[PDB]
Amino acid sequence: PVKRRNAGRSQKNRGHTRTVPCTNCGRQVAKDKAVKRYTVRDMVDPSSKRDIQQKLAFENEKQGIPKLYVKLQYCISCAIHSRVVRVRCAEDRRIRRP
Amino acid sequence: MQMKGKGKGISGSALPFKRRSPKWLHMTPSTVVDLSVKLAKKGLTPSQIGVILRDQHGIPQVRFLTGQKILRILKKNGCAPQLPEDLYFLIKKALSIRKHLEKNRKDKDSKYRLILVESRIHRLSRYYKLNQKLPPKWKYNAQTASALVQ
Amino acid sequence: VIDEVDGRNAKTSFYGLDITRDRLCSMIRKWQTLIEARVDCKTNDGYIIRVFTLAFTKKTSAGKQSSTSTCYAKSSQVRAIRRKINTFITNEAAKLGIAEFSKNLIGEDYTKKIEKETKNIFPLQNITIRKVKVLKRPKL
Amino acid sequence: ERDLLNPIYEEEKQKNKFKRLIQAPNSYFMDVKCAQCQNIQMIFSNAQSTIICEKCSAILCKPTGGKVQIQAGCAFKIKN
RNA sequence: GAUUAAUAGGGACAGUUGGGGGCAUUAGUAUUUAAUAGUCAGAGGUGAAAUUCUUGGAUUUAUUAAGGACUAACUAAUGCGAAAGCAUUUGCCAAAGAUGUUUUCAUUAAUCAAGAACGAAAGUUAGGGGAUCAAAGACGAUCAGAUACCGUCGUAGUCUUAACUAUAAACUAUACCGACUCGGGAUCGGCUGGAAUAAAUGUCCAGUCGGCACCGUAUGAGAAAUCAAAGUCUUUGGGUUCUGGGGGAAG
Ligand SMILES: [Mg+2]
Ligand SMILES: [Mg+2]
Ligand SMILES: [Mg+2]
Ligand SMILES: [Mg+2]
Ligand SMILES: [Mg+2]
Ligand SMILES: [Mg+2]
Ligand SMILES: [Mg+2]
Ligand SMILES: [Mg+2]
Ligand SMILES: [Mg+2]
Ligand SMILES: [Mg+2]
Ligand SMILES: [Mg+2]
Ligand SMILES: [Mg+2]
Ligand SMILES: [Mg+2]
Ligand SMILES: [Mg+2]
Ligand SMILES: [Mg+2]
Ligand SMILES: [Mg+2]
Ligand SMILES: [Mg+2]
Ligand SMILES: [Zn+2]
Ligand SMILES: [Zn+2]
Repeated sequence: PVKRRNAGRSQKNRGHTRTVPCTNCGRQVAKDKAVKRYTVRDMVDPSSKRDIQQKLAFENEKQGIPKLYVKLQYCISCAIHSRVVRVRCAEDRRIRRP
Repeated sequence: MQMKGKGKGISGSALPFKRRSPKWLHMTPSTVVDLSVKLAKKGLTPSQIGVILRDQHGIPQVRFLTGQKILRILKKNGCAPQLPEDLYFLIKKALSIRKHLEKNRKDKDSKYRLILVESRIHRLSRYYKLNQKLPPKWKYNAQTASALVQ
Repeated sequence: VIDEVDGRNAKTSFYGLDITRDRLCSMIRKWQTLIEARVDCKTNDGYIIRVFTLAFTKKTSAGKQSSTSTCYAKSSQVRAIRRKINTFITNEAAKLGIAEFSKNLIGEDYTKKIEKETKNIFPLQNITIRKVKVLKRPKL
Repeated sequence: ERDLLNPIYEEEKQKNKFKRLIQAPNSYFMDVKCAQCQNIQMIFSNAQSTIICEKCSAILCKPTGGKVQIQAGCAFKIKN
């Protein structure tokens, strides 16, 4: 029978959508389908920043360390296994942004 | 909505109720008939003439005022546009396509589009011929089109 | 670029202008539009440039850009700005010295000017001159 | 509950041109008085072209989808 | 002496919209590879390592160049295209929807055997091109076995011109045209009123045509999953095309 309405993807008008490589397996996945979560990563762990702030050098505009920018793109296959998105129950499958 | 299993809507135009001519305007049928044929002589489409009489000289619907449809007025006054707008134009673009296709002998979307447009023209011929409104030996192939080009 | 050396000293002329990841990735939200204008300027100095511009559409309704807020700008309006931006800069260069141009490019002078011509087409935000490359610099 | 034969004026004023019962257009006609010659010319609410004043040769209206913007300060009565 | 003018259909026209298409042009990093310099013993790759590469200098850092492909981030249940499919700039070439119409034409139309136009990949013929990845192949490793899932390389292809091939879970697995019937906001394109600023190819409020899509719900449908249509079919009949008739052998 049928499991989803969007079958995991958002292709709603067009017949074909660009394919993209998986951040983790390298596998090819259609853009719309594949998981995404472009995150604002930080250069150093918590208590570890303070250590670099005191031994820091250049001016101090209070702008600290540049934060890392990671544009994340997972294919289902590994996205799951990678703790990202856990198999959700029946009616919770339609919930968006919990 | 013609050759379209998927696209379809409603452009506009709904003749107002009151079948008489607007109040404000005064013009014996004849007055208009002059403008109409004069304008026509200059080389105009009954399609375009009517547009003027509405935009320019406040005559909403020549038919309502004369009791005559433009093309008829024109035909009675010798000023009849040989080949109907209908066919004429279709064939025009039908042709324009061919010219563009030449220098772009690879443009496939256009090959297709022309196929549709040429298809229509065969539909008008079938029609206009059956209403003895166009000689039976009429035939649009490439020579019928270039024939009008001269 | 080290252009000349005066014993123990390195003298340098203009070669390139740019930005960084902090800023670039910085102004990049997913509910606005992104515009870019490439330009080949002519300076009276006998210098050829390429200047990249970075434009972003600005909201105007208090609604913090959400999935519900759309700050897109009809592609026709986009190029409308390119056409305007580039055209402004090719004239700006034809009337300046590399010393003046570089000075101006780094300054919020052009951010304001572009902002002026643009609010006419569609109010922008974070305007930048992403990058500048010295294409061909005569050494008269 | 609503009567379909004696429908409110507002309701029908909102509906789409072709949805109203008797079904009539929105377009109208207007006498425009040039900003100079003064000549009063009739122009259609949905002119599909630029219009000149047959007296001098001034510009009266610019064409658009539906509306016709009137050039500068010209006069306009809505004949009806 | 010639019915209206079909919330039927064809044309004219008007601003506008689109990653629709064809020629041009034009970038941008990156991957390779090369020059110019710079050091120094390891690089690379895996769970571990191993073939691999390297002081006739690797990996590495800066500049630059050649080259072939590719268009990131913005790019989303958003857009266009008959479908396949389509995202750097700019300029041409013919085309398209929708909206707007007190413009013409007035059945011109719906669908369709024949009969044609298209139709990613892969594949084929004859030339180009050859950067990356890579069927076959050559190798390492893993295994009781591995010509397999990892790793090192590599030919065809992948790119292109001109021919040919027509299939695909070519999928919404839901034929097209038409009329109806629940609620609701949010969208994309056009239009019409209005308000604030301001006088903006902007913003908002309110309409409304047309286009993806969603939310809620049905004393309507179903075998159910579920369906706003998969509804208005035992209260069994708007028009038309194609298809099936237990399974396997079998497309
Ligand atoms: Mg497909
Ligand atoms: Mg209809
Ligand atoms: Mg909006
Ligand atoms: Mg184009
Ligand atoms: Mg490698
Ligand atoms: Mg290069
Ligand atoms: Mg879009
Ligand atoms: Mg881009
Ligand atoms: Mg063929
Ligand atoms: Mg070959
Ligand atoms: Mg063993
Ligand atoms: Mg390899
Ligand atoms: Mg308005
Ligand atoms: Mg609205
Ligand atoms: Mg059934
Ligand atoms: Mg529902
Ligand atoms: Mg039945
Ligand atoms: Zn993966
Ligand atoms: Zn005047």
